[PDB]
Amino acid sequence: RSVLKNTSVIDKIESYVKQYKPVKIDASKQLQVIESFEKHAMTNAKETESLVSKELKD
Amino acid sequence: NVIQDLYLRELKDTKLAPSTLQDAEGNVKPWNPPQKPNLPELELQGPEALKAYTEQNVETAH
Repeated sequence: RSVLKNTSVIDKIESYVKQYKPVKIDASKQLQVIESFEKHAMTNAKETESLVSKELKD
Repeated sequence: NVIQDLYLRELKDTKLAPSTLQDAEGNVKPWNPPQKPNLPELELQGPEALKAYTEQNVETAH
């Protein structure tokens, strides 16, 4: 700011940047899809695991 | 002597000419907003995908 000698715009953009300092708001969308995915995955995983464990001993 | 004459003349008899801040604006890039937060929208919600995926690729692990 002390470089500029036309300074009446550095206060403008300083305050505008610090005003709009949140430039994007948070996203957590992986809490609805991740649990659903995890349920099907877990089910299938466990099914495979138990099935093959049984077969090994058979 | 001549130094004094020059000093006197220069300082006194003319100074800066007009020059407006408004005219300056044209020659500089002005501040503009960072429009859009740019929210991402949830993808693959529900077991619609899951049923599709379980069924769709049946290729077993080898």
